[PDB]
Parts: sequence; C-alpha cells; structure tokens
Amino acid sequence: DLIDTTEMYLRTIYDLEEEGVVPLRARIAERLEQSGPTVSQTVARMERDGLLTEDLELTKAGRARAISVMRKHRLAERLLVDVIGLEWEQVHLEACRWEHVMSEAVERKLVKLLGNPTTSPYGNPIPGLDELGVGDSVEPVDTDLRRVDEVARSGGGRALVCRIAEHVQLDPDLMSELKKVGVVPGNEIDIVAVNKPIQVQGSEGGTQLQPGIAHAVMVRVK
Amino acid sequence: DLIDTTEMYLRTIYDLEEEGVVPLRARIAERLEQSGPTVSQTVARMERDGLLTVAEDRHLELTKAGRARAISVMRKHRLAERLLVDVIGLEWEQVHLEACRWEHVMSEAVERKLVKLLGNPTTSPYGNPIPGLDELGVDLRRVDEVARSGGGRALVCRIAEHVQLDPDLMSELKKVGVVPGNEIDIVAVAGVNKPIQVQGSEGGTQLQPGIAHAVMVRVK
Ligand SMILES: [Co+2]
Ligand SMILES: [Co+2]
Ligand SMILES: [Co+2]
Ligand SMILES: [Co+2]
Repeated sequence: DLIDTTEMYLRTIYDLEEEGVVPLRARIAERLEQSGPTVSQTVARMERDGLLTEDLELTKAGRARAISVMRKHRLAERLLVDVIGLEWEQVHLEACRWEHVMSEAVERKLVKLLGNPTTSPYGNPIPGLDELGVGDSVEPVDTDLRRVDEVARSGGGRALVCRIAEHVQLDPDLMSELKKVGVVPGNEIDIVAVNKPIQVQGSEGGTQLQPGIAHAVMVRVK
Repeated sequence: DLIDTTEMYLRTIYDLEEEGVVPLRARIAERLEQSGPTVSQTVARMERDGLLTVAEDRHLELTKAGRARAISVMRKHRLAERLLVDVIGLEWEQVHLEACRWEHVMSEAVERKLVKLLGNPTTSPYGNPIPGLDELGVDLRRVDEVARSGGGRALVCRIAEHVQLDPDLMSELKKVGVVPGNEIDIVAVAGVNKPIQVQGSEGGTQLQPGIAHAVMVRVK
C-alpha cells in the first residue's frame, strides 16, 4: 500500500519540515493513517537502522534517504505531467508509489530528458541533485516565501503562487479546484484577511482553504 | 526487494510458460533467489487464495484469476520497458531490472497514456508480445531446437525475461547483434545439453542450452 513504509516515514518527516511543522508520532499516524502501535514499532525499526533519532529528527543517512525519495517523487511528477501526459490531479498519487522503485540510474536519464529540472509541476524544489551529481542542492524552505494562512492572518494581500506541498496533493478533488480557479505555480492570487477557512481568489474565481491546507501553500507577496 | 511477492510468483509461472519450461518450485527459487521453505509457504498460500493449482506432476498451473493478474503485471512490465528504451533512453541491458520494480506500482490510467505516447506498441523492446491490451481497453522456433534440427539462418524475434536478468549477457548479445529484428546464423550442434554457437552481424557468441532455449527466432 505505502510500497515502502520506512521511506514513507522518512519522507513524511521531510514533508512536515518543508511545511514548517514539528515532526511528532501523532502527526505521522494522521498523515499515513497508521495506528499508534504501528508508528512506535516503525520508528523503533528506523532508529536501529540509523535513519532517525528534545521531547523526531532525521540522521545524516535518513536525511539523504528522505531527500533521494523526494527527488525520485518530483522527477517522476515532471515525467508524468511533461512527457506521459497524466492528469495534474492524479500525478502525485502515481509518484507516491513510483518514488520507491526508481534507481539513481533512471533519475540521471530523467534529469537529461526533462532538461535539468529544479522544481516539481507543483512548484516544490527537487532536492539531492548534488548527491545524484547533476545539479545544485536546495534549502527545504525558501525564507522569501510566505504561507497563505500567515499572509491571511497578517491582513491578506495579493501574492504569486510558488509551492503546493505534498500534503495538499493527497486530495485530487482539491487539486482540481485549485487548477480551475487558477491557484497554480506562477499564477497571481488575492488572499483575503481573517482555525478559520482562508478565502483565496484567482483570475477565474476562488475557493476556501482549511488552515492546514493554506499553511502548506507557499506564495511570494507582491 | 521483489516489491510485490504474489505478483512476482504469478509472473514467474507465466514467464516459465512463455519460455516452454515446466513450472516447478525449484524454477521459482532459481528465478526469484528465494529459499525452498519460502517458495513452498508462498505457493501454499496462493493456492488457498485461488491463484494457482498444484498438479500430481508437482507442476504449478495458474487459475483464470492468477493468469488475469499475471497478464496485468506483464503488460505494465513491457509498457514500462518500451517507455524506458524508446523515451527515457535507459541502457538496453539495464531496462528489465528497472521494469521489474515499476511493473508493481503502475496504474491502468498511466498504461493507457503510455499506449498513446508509444503509438499502440504490440511488443516489448526485447520482442515479447504485450498481453491484456484488450482488458486495458484500447511459426516461431527456439535457437536450441533450430540448432539440434541442423541450424540455419533465422531472424531474432524474442528474448525471454530469463535472459534479461543477466545484463552482462544482454551486453554480449547487443555487441554481436543477437537483438530482435536482426538475422543470425545458428550453427548445428550434435549433443543435447551442449552450448549453441550463434553468429551475429558483428561477431559470434556461445549460448548455454538454457539461454538458447529462452531465445525464439523465425527461420528463413
Ligand atoms: Co507530490
Ligand atoms: Co510513497
Ligand atoms: Co523484461
Ligand atoms: Co517485478
């Protein structure tokens, strides 16, 4: 189902870090729909293998493995959108499985094919291109970018859509709404002022984002 | 490691059928590098789930359910192999091992896109037919037999999945020119269980009986 439980535990910790959220067992359980028992046993198996280690934090090995999974995921997402032509809202679900079966060998081919891509189709930067040995490393979080929930709470304003985090992409219906209204990387949006739904307004229309969703969407305020 | 054990056992039995090899637990143990105890326990569980049946010969037979599931995995495998060669440009001898993992995670949604992208492909890059394209909704002889029957000039048509597991061998075959669509000269051999001498365009090579068996050709 998860295809690789360890890699999905590694990448969910890395996802929470990109979302600026503290990695906690309770959140890993909520994200991967796992029981408290299952998480505690999986975390136990991973710290033994020297992947993770206050009160969760990745090791140098676990961080590299987490990044290599994310790299495969986002290279897979580009391949699926740009070449294969799978629907924008269905691509993440596919990449969630593909990320666990891709060699570094096929990645190097995909990097050349896609022309040294830096971001996923959802605007998220592709990490570990230095460890693959075909590009520069990236910061998990760009300090220039602001979160739609922060922009809203701070009084709103017009902003450029930059990143939609992996957590948002688990809902295809939501990804369909964002595509229609025009909340997509490179498009400008109007974030209305405001635990209360954030009103976002595109060129065509708008939609209401839950705090957790709004937090995951990162924008450049004009 | 195998990604999906059940799917690999189903496709390994389907492989042995395509290769004209009697499907025994010993064959699965060799192909999937499993221990005897592991293979026996897996086959037992798969029979309970109605995927295969064990004959009195001790030989394994896929149910209509098991075949249907085996066909879907193989379809994904060969659609992945075409994508990996024709589009992505992964090396000829490295693509099978890649497809061997991809085959377990590819949706039908993607398969339908790959069918359109690759222009309705009928065979893998290794010449093996792509099965279950209908279900998705969109005189060949073995080199070992041709050799034993006096050899001759033959068009290479298919290289079985068994041969593709050895990248070094696939490199030799690529060099000498034993590849789907290229003519070869199969030299006659007297003895059974003796290596088959094949002459390609760019030189000659020595195939073991099991390898020669796995390659299918159209005699000219
Ligand atoms: Co994604
Ligand atoms: Co995944
Ligand atoms: Co193959
Ligand atoms: Co496989």
